[PDB]
Amino acid sequence: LADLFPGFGSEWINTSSGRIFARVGGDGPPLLLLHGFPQTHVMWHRVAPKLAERFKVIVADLPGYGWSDMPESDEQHTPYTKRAMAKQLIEAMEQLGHVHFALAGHDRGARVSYRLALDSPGRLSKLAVLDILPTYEYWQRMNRAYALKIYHWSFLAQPAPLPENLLGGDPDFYVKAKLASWTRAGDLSAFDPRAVEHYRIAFADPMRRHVMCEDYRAGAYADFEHDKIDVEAGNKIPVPMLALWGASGTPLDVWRKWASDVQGAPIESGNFLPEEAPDQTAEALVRFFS
Amino acid sequence: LADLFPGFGSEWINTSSGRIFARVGGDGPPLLLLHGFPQTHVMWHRVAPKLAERFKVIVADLPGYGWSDMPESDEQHTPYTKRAMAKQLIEAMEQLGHVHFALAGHDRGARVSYRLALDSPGRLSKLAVLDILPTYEYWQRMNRAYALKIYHWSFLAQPAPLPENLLGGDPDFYVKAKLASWTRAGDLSAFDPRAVEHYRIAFADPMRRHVMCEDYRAGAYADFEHDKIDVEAGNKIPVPMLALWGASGIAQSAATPLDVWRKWASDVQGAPIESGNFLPEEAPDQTAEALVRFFSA
Ligand SMILES: [Ca+2]
Ligand SMILES: [Cl-]
Ligand SMILES: [Cl-]
Repeated sequence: LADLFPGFGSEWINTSSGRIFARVGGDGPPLLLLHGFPQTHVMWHRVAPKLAERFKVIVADLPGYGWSDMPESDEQHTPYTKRAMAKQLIEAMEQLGHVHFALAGHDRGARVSYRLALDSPGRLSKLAVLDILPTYEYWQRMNRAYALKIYHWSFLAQPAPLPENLLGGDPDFYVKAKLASWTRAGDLSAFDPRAVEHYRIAFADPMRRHVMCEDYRAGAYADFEHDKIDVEAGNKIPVPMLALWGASGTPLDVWRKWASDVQGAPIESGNFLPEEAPDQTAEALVRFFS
Repeated sequence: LADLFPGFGSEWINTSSGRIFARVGGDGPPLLLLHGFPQTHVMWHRVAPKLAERFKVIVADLPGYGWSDMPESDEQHTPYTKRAMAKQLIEAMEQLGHVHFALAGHDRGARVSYRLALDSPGRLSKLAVLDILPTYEYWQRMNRAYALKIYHWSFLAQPAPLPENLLGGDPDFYVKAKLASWTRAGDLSAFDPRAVEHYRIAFADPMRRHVMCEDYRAGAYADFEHDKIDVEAGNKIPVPMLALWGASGIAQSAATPLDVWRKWASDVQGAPIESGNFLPEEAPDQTAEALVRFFSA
């Protein structure tokens, strides 16, 4: 497995739920970067250097993903809910002395991020969310067309062991197919092969696949109900925010229902912005967080 | 594999789209029985002998299923659309000299059956649909709750090879868990083990799994569109119809099924039966009786 973060250290950070792995580089204001599915912290490798020109950049594996430890789940999927993941990453950040920080997330990491902002806004200076709408909004949309497009939201959320059993036969196919599927190009040409190797090795472990299914189970159930409470309360995130999304993968209208200070923009890309459009993404983030 | 229809003959019936395999028994008015997913004709094994006391019963494997031939599909999944399957079965019945016949279908076969009724009502004297609502009705309702409860409609409809590959590592496990899951009790006790073996052997063939995915791809696309035309146009089936469904099955999970069917059909009766989604196996005596009574009247 290649080292894709020149000038970054490697830390295991203790929490009450298990270790969080991160790569850590730069100096200046702290900025936490959170990946999504079916990826690891490595997805930030094309943008984390430009950010580390200005910031102390902490590139963390989500609870249960990558090299982070895997807390034991329960019947309500609790450690893999975005509320619980957020709490665990807040504890991790406190081990480094960071109690007020900038945050950018992608895909499931973006879900952690906006949930963290909703639950504990005082922890964040500024928030960026990449390639998502709120969980609740995806579910509200979920008609025929959306059920076909984002079938994995319902498939991965099926009770165990249904998706686990299917995934075990040829996991390398499935993960590579998802990576390719969600890009504009429809192939793996947007990704560094060494990055793809990281994602494949993680996905090859049954215990890591189980976590991903627990994440999607939470997304179907507790995450949705948590979001529904905020929508019904009319709670909006107060933290200055940026929404970026791949134009092939409005979203600003949606976010304005969830956040009182939000700017954003499409970038021509599929759903892997930091790898498909690294310069544009790095530039939008540096300019937003600076 | 066991012979579950002791005394019935066989037929391998030619059509323009490939052979249809059927068991044939009894004597009297003609009655075609059409299985669904993930089954074969053998699902009728507990009701067909009773029906054969009153009817000439034709128990057919759907196009692409069981021992029927597998036509090569195309980009629109055409041979596995219900419209094309219905045309194919009409041709098979004409080979037997049946141009006007009774029809009962279960699950995908039921979907063949109502589409047949909408496209070619002259072919049918009476129609029974078991364990279903129209395809259009399932997609119209597909919100979060339903997407989570009937995930396989969207999973199996993903572009090839995604479901095919997922299914190839341990196909037995998947099919057996579906058979059990869809019953009232959640286990395989409602099935004759010999029937289950027919189902598992079918599912063990990758070509047969491909067909099942093409069937669901058609269900997501052309079948939905065909249905949409009918319901937007206000077309109803004029053929006298019976709708039966298991009280624990999905047709009733967020619908009143008779109310739904009355929107699609101008002369429909029906009832629930205490069962999951496999009526002819879970409640064979009740199902047999309801079918004999409806088709005999
Ligand atoms: Ca002939
Ligand atoms: Cl620590
Ligand atoms: Cl019975």
